Amino acid sequence: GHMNITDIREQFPILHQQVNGHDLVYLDSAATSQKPRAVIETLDKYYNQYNSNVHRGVHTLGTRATDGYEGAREKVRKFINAKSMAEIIFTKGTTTSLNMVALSYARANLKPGDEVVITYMEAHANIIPWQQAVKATGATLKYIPLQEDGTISLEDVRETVTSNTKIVAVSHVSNVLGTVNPIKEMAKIAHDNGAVIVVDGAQSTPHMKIDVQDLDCDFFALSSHKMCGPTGVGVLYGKKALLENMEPAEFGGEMIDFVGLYESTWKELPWKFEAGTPIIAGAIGLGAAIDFLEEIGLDEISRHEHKLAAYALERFRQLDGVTVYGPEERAGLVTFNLDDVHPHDVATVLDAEGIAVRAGHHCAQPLMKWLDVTATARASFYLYNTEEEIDKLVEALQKTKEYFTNVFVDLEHH
Amino acid sequence: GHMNITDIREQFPILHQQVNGHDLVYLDSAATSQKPRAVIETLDKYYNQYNSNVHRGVHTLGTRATDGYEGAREKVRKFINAKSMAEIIFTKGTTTSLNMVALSYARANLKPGDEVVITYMEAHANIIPWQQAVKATGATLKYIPLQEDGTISLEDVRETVTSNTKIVAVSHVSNVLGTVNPIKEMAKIAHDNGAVIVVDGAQSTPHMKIDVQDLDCDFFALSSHKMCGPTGVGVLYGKKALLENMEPAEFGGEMIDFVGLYESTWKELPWKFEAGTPIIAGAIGLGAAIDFLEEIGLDEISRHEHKLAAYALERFRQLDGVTVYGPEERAGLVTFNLDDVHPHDVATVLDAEGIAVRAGHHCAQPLMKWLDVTATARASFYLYNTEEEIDKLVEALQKTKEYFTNVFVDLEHH
Ligand SMILES: Cc1ncc(COP(=O)(O)O)c(CNc2co[nH]c2=O)c1O
Ligand SMILES: Cc1ncc(COP(=O)(O)O)c(CNc2co[nH]c2=O)c1O
Repeated sequence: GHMNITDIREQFPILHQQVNGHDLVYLDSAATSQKPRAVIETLDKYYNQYNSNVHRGVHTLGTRATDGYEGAREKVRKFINAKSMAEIIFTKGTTTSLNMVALSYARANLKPGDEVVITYMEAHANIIPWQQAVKATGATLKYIPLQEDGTISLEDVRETVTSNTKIVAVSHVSNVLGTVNPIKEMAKIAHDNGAVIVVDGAQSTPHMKIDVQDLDCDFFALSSHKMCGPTGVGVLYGKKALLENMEPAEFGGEMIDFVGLYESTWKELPWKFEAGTPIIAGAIGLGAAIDFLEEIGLDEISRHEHKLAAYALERFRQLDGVTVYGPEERAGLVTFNLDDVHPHDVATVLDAEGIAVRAGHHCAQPLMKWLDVTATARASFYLYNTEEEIDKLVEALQKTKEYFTNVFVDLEHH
Repeated sequence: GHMNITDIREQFPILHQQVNGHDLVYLDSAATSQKPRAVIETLDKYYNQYNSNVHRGVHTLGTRATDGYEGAREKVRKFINAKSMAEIIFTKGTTTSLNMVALSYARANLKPGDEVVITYMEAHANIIPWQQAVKATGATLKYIPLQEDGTISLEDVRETVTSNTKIVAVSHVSNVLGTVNPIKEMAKIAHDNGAVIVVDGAQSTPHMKIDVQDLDCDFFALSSHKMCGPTGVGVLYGKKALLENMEPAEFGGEMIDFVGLYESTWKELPWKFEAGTPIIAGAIGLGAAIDFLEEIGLDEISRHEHKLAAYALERFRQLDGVTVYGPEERAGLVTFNLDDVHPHDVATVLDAEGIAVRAGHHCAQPLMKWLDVTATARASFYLYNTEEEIDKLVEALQKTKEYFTNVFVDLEHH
């Protein structure tokens, strides 16, 4: 109970506005999160006081910028409990990190007969890179089936992963079902079969503590914009032994050692995988966001979101004609559908009430077809959301149902 | 004479500080530029008022964020005089744009016997991607020789580019020599031989007007951090007909149309080449930087930098034992070396005087070996730099020479 939601909301200026005459109710944090004053003012101080190119150590502003950038790297390492800063690569997001794994590891380690194993609930960022990799290498793509409640059975994992499996790619938390996957046990299974494991942690990292040494994940991808950090920056973590043997996905300055006319040698880790001028301000702001979240406490955020999710599930079960997808035990989000109402109209009406939710396929079309739906609505929570906002959401959903029912009965009257 | 340098400097808060007790003299804009209040406050307003994920059009903040992002795209299109927004791809920088060209165009259009033609003055971002592409395709890499003053002869271009040349990759302006290359004539030559042309415009775009239709460049890469914009964002321009036939370099959400279990289809341009959540705030800030530069006028900035460069060249010629590299007609930078003093010590002493210059190889090792030097110093100018700062630079260089000469004569005395 260490968490004061009023004091937390006071740090996010964007929450204190009205939309369509109604107080803003932002329930779309799984799409992107909002930023506290700490992060915005960190970007401000960088651009106002010590912006310069990094990795030169020549003048004072350059030294300060380099110190900020590499200190943010160390902050990330501590945040996910990685062994070394050499295992922390700054990218532009989760998607780019997964693409780097698929390019530099998969396409170099896949032979005909090899298997890449994913799940039906994966977002598109954790699907199409593997599709392209197996198409380029002539390998085989396989899918772990899902249970009736949208969870993954460990026996299904043991059945799908075989001696020919080299890569198992799975999300830590589903951005649609809210499912928390058994990443540690799946990693043990993949290693038992001689495969590596690649964890999509875009949805888990902002909301729960990450320990890559306890997870024993071989790769782990995360996105800054979902965890109160700036846009356009993310992290690829990989075990140092694996990253040492992988060739770079991008080539250019800053990642080189010697450059001949036709041949070149690369820098050591992690700079081998960071070509060109890096995302300096964004990485420093991600470090600031990590400081913010850690001072609040990721366990506290997790418990707050558990309370929010249980409350939301109970209040959704109080609504007639509403279908919620996923398991009971879940992260802080609810994907649903109103009977007789397309989710786009639901979210339009909700925005008219000032409530921001997402409508569509949520970048998971195979999962949508597994759910036998064309689209869904989704309300997602974070550390600044309250139970009163969920009350507003469910009241607006009831009003939406009533409104569309009575629009139906008047046009039938005609 | 429309340019008031005092009013311009008033917009950059980072310039108004002291380093080591001396007023800051920032002459390292070729490494990275500083930002005006317009850009920083644009980022501030985004994160404070309408941050949300884009390309959904579902709630109001999302619509505002999408409008800002795509409006920044249109601003870029107008800025470089591209025909269509479909030809404007947001990347994380020039290096990534050139790597995308090398991955999606070069590696798909190079056969054994084909030629990729570059120059000795290219930065590493415009060298190593082509090295890797020709190594992957078994093609051949060739270099256009340079004149005695660091310029490129059009006859040397016609000699190097042949009927087997498919790609000519060249920088618009050298970040070391200050040379402005004849990009339009080289494009005509490359097209005459059946090749496309890829322009590295990282150093030209911030300081001179770009017209890709007059240049007739097939690809053009630029970086936001060098043109008063945020870090971690850049642009790849490509002719629409070429981009339509190129496969994506990255795969994931937002760039897809249909996603099956094993096959996928891509979005139309430009979103085909933008996977995952884009660099929303950075792109909007780049649009703000474009607004700033265009209200000042790129021709005015170019003339101011021409005045600065002529003044700096004359004052450098007044110094004994100083070697300047490159031609007389040049962009706004001076790369040089002090006799008997390593450039790292030069730049250390200069930072002790509050002057920020760069020392090293400037990501151009083949050029350094062509210059028969191991490292150089470089002072680069932008719209906020004055002639008084160049006076401070040359006075500090004279003081540095005297200091090292008399440190030499006292240790010889011993
Ligand atoms: C589980 C998961 N993986 C990967 C990604 C992609 O991350 P990015 O590269 O930073 O974009 C997302 C973002 N998912 C969503 C973005 O918008 N709505 C969403 O549900 C995600 O939720
Ligand atoms: C001509 C040229 N091309 C490409 C690049 C790479 O751009 P980036 O991807 O945004 O990093 C640079 C940056 N050149 C320099 C960066 O620092 N010092 C420099 O001289 C450049 O000057």
